Amino acid sequence: GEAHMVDVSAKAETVREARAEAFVTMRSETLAMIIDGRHHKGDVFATARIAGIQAAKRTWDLIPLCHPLMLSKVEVNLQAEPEHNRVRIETLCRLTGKTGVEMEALTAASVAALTIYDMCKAVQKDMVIGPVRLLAKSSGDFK
Amino acid sequence: GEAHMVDVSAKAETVREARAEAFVTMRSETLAMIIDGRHHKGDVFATARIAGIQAAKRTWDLIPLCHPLMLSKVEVNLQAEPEHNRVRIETLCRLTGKTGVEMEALTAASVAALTIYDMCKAVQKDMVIGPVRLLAKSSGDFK
Amino acid sequence: GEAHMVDVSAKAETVREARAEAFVTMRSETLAMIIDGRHHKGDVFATARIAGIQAAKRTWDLIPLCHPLMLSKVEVNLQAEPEHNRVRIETLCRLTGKTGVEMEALTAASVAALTIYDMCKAVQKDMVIGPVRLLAKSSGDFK
Amino acid sequence: GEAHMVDVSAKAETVREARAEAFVTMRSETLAMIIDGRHHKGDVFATARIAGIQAAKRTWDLIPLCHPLMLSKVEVNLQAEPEHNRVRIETLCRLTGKTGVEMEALTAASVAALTIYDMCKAVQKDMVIGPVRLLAKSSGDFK
Amino acid sequence: GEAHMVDVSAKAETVREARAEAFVTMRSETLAMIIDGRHHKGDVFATARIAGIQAAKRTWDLIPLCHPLMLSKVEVNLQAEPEHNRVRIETLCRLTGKTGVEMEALTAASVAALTIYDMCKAVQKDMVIGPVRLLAKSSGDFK
Amino acid sequence: GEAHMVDVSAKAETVREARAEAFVTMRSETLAMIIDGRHHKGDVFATARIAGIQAAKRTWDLIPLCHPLMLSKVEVNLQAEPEHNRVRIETLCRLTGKTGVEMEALTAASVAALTIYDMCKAVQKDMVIGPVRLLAKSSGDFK
Repeated sequence: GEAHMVDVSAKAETVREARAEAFVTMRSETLAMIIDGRHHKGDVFATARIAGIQAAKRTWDLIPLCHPLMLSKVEVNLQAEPEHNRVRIETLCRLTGKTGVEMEALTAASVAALTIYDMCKAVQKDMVIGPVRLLAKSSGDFK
Repeated sequence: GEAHMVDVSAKAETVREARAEAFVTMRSETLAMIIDGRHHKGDVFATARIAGIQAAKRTWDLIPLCHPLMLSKVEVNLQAEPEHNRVRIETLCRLTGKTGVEMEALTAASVAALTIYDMCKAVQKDMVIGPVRLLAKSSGDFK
Repeated sequence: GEAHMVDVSAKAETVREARAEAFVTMRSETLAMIIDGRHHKGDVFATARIAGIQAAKRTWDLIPLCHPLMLSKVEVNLQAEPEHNRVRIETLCRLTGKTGVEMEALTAASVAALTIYDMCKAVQKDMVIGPVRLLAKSSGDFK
Repeated sequence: GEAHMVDVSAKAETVREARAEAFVTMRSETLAMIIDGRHHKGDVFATARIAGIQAAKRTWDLIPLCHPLMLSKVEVNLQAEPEHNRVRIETLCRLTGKTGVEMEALTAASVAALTIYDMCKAVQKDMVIGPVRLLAKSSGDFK
Repeated sequence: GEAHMVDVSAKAETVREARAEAFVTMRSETLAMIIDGRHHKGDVFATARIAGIQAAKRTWDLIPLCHPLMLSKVEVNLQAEPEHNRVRIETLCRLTGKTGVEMEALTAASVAALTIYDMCKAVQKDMVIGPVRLLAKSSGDFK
Repeated sequence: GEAHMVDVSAKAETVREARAEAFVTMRSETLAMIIDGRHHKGDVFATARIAGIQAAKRTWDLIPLCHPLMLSKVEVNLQAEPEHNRVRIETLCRLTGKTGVEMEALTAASVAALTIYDMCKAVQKDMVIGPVRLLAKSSGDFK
């Protein structure tokens, strides 16, 4: 009746992959400062990218019932969308194994988004993170 | 022109606090299973609560330019909202120091939300996390 | 003449498993509070279970000469034994590899036991942890 | 009704300290090898000492509801007791703060004991760890 | 006769600081690629900077007898020196406490240097890291 | 144009290995104290050895674009060289996989060197670490 992860012993090896997205909504001046170049913290996108990559590799340590796993590839892409007053985060994780990497992609997108928040905090106190969701995973889902 | 955290030496000691919220939107059956009792993973809320608390304490390790800090109190509350087909997460962090704890509260809410996602994954592939935002921080902001 | 781990290169892949047990001895009132429901800290068993699972995954980081390894399954079961004024912890770890998982099962049982201690500390200052030992490992040993 | 750590804000600063003990019981040949000098793994005591010290500093990360805290001193002492076919572990933790360090001393003793187990595993499959308990903490308790 | 850290209880609070330097020597083409812009890995300096900052905060976890400590400021500066076929790393750590931060500055410089190495590996197999040393610490030393 | 690790999916499995070296230069009295036996910190070599081994296993967490990987063997050897007023560190890492272990060997040598520095700090303020470089990796390079 309480937490207990599932066995992945008999699941066979395969090429797994997943992609997620995240958004940080902010004021025009706030985003403008990211493009211009930046807040007193430094390179916003570069720092969020690295944070997201490191976080993906530590997903097994942050999510109690996830399994550790040898990530073969992690990508974090950031794109300013001034027309929407926000930043778009897209992530990609891949590996050869049994277990999929949906949580690793979601975690990398979430932590990238938190890092953008951190670097812009002083300038705006009501930035909103979301939505955060899967785009594709690999039957399976795609986008 | 690149990442460089700010000095907190001369900032004085004070009682800092911050509260954040997060939501995980899902299908009725999915939420119903959390209330009933649960998915094959186990106690959803109890596991998300612990994940969120542990994550708050590791915020300095996940967010590159955050400073380590002696958290005096962390709370993660979860509440099923069947009328909205979603789960509400509310967090609270507190400590006596100079630096505020806005990122710790946000990170605990985000990781709690990721853990709910993880425990329900198998049942629904299009759950959405968000919004994720501050409610209060302590001038300052309140809610 | 000093620390140096052994090579596991030529060892072949196999289905490894191990089970351990641990006990926390306490006063009747202390255990009664775990059953009733609880100390001011919260759900004792649920929290000890998660701690134990997370600890098993970090065994390679806590024990200097252990090797990192892709755990396929970790279980932590807790059972109140009022007739003996104590809590029984039983763990199970499994994976497909060369290296066995005796230390992972032992570490998960030890940390679960420490967490029970932590949640009950205020109520009793002389709780005792032990014994802590293997039950089964997989020639090999069984119980 | 679920996990929630207590607030340590208003608790005042003080000199805290705690001592714990742990024992690993084994066969004469096994202990003899520790004294002689050692198993194929290397210096048993030296490795267990370091593991225990590092573990004490990470107690806040292993025990969900513990608070992080600036340890000012950690000691791990090991002593072969051939007359009892076992190893005795005694630990000491100290710091200036509000929160006591009972869990840090207990965790350092437990991980030291696990490391002794690890280094001797191959030679004996039924070593037993325990008891593990406090000796002193600082009203308070003493020994 | 074995590892045992010293007590920092009675040491008084003060403003501590330390600066270190590190160098990575390489071929002209290799450095040229860092300036131009880069290897297939990405922004070399930006990534080394973040790695170094994160590493400084984890020094207590990497160096067995160091004490954890609330860093108030960490800086990692990188500068291409084409005239010497190498990269210069300069770091700065600061905090208010008893314990100095010489190891944190040295560790941030070392890990920054390792990250530069990592990003350029494929292009040159004989890059050399060093020297790595203190410049200033705060009696005390200066440069 | 920013950090992005490469895919290791299609790379095939092989026996990888790498060796690195590091040196810590110091005064005769300082080295003499390591040989004699030691500083107030304890066993210098034994502590540096363990630090280096643990660090190798955490290389993926310290170097942003490295991939996690199941180390099958890590060795850290230390040798006093009184004729040169310095300590020589030689490391060896090995595993069966696609990715090589050059960074793991380099990181273990660097952290071993930092630990020697830490244990001798009080006695000499101008010790120098370096050079730090590969000796062999496995076409490939050898020494």
